[PDB]
Amino acid sequence: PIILRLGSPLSLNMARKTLNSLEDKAFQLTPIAVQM
Amino acid sequence: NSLDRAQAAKNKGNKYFKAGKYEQAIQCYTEAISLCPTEKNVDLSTFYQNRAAAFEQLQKWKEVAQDCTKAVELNPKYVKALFRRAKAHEKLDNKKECLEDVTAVCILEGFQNQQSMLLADKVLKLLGKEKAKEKYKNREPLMPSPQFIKSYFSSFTDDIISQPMLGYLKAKQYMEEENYDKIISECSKEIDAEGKYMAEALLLRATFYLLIGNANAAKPDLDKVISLKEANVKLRANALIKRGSMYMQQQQPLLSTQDFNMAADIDPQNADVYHHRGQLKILLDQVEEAVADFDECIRLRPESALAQAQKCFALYRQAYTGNNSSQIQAAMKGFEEVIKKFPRCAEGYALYAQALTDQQQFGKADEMYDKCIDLEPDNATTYVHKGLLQLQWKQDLDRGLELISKAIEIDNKCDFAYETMGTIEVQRGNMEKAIDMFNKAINLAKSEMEMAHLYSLCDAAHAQTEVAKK
Repeated sequence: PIILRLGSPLSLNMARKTLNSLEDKAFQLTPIAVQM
Repeated sequence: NSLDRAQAAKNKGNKYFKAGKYEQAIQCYTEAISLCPTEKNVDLSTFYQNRAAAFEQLQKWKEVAQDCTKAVELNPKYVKALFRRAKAHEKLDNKKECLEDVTAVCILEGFQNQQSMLLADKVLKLLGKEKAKEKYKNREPLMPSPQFIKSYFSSFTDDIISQPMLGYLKAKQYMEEENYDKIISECSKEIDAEGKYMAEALLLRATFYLLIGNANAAKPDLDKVISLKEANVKLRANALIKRGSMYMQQQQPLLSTQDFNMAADIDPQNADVYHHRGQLKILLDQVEEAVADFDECIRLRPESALAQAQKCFALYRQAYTGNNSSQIQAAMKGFEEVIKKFPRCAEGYALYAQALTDQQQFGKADEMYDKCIDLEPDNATTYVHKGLLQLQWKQDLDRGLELISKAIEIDNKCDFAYETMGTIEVQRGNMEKAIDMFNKAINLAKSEMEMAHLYSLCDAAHAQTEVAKK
């Protein structure tokens, strides 16, 4: 799902894909996810 | 052998089940419910779950959720009962309840079942898209900073509308004086009076409609500039660039490339077309189409630092996707050549730092981000890059929060930073503060697609707290 940001440099648009990946792991690495 | 009589009834209900006689299977399951000792939670939950399966084939989704609910009370981690209730709630349009059930399913499965994660991803997009639509209706638009506006127009050279002055003339003077909030008004006066600067005002008003996050008002202006064949081809090519980018923003890759292709055909030497299309080709991982556009940018801008920094990164992604370590090091050394040839091109360092992070050189990537702070100290996105680096590198959530907070001090209107801070608060377990940061980015997001993604992060956070209560 390409989340394109308006008026951003290429390096910033590349960081969106990095942020999406970190958000997936963040929800899998929460206290509730490990304690269950 | 009172339990053997319950399984005997369950096993005859299974034979009515396989024969398609679900009503008669339901009665046998009901008989098995009665004969099961209340001390046997697992076996009793099995019988309720089997009856929910029979209700599911009759597509009586209400009874499915009812039997799965009773089965969970006896077996709280019965994953098959939880997942079947999640499917039932989806059919009943109980999207929040479906999200909570499938959230518990994915956690119990260790996020190892693609079937459960696809259902959670499906309901998360729908919930976030709904709230983004209703919020985008009556959202008040915010004018971005002058630094963002000048950086946006500086990414164009053939747009006309950004050129200096040698209705629309008054709008061009409000722009030269950085009084942006009154540009849309003066552009409408040209369009309503149909002056000689009608196409320019039509294009300039659409641009600031986009700049304030009103893509729905920019679309008719862009459509009209493109329909005017008498108008300057530079104005139509620029309008096609912006309508194509909006298409890609709305998950329309085919219509996006059609607008960009038409812009290249009607204006073949417009370097803005090849510059902005190639950036999208990289995001779409269409690398060989990207280097072709970036090579055209170098041909049309042989002294542009950014053009050669672009092409160097495009060559890197080509080596990164093909997985030849000989070509990877060839493009990696190409970055060191670009930064030596253009030592004050900050994006050259940032594109290098991305390739270094992709290839585990975090310490040197942090140095390249430090160089960007030297050249451009007021660029908040570099501090977001350093924060994202600290997460992939050392997982230092405290130093990562400080760097993301640093970007907010420079630009408090940076929705990307607030989204990163909320992501960190999810990883620390602070769900209420995470929703807090996601909402501040929602009121700052520039597109409905960005807002839907943020609303999805809120529903995922709220769903986890509800799962946490049990």
